[PDB]
Amino acid sequence: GWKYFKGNFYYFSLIPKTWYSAEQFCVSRNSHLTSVTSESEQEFLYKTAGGLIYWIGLTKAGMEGDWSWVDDTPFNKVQSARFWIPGEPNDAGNNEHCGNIKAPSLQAWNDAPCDITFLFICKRPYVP
Ligand SMILES: CO[C@H]1O[C@H](CO)[C@@H](O)[C@H](O)[C@H]1NC(C)=O
Ligand SMILES: [Ca+2]
Repeated sequence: GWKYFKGNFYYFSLIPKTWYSAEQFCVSRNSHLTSVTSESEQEFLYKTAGGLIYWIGLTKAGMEGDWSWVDDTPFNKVQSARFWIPGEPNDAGNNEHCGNIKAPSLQAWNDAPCDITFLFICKRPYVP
């Protein structure tokens, strides 16, 4: 049940997993938890999510706790600012080092604890 959008296939899971178990599942299917690199991709993702919470490829990297994409897409702090829910990321309990799609809006992302289980979204490139 992979959905096709702009050169990539996407898997919206039916089973919830911790952030890392999710990523491992994605990697087992030749994919990664999804990156988000445009307004149109964000829109495709939150709309397809239909108001449910899905882990995406957001996770912390380096000593500074900068956000990064697990698929190694460079994280663009400037261009991604409009994608977080107002007030996020907020590192609640100093233990929110992974990110999910939460609100059905362009401002969709929340940081949550990595060990919480949620549905998840894998992204796999199509290579002709
Ligand atoms: C009450 O905390 C929840 O909502 C806040 C924003 O109010 C979020 O910042 C926070 O991450 C989220 N917690 C979880 C576990 O998802
Ligand atoms: Ca948060």
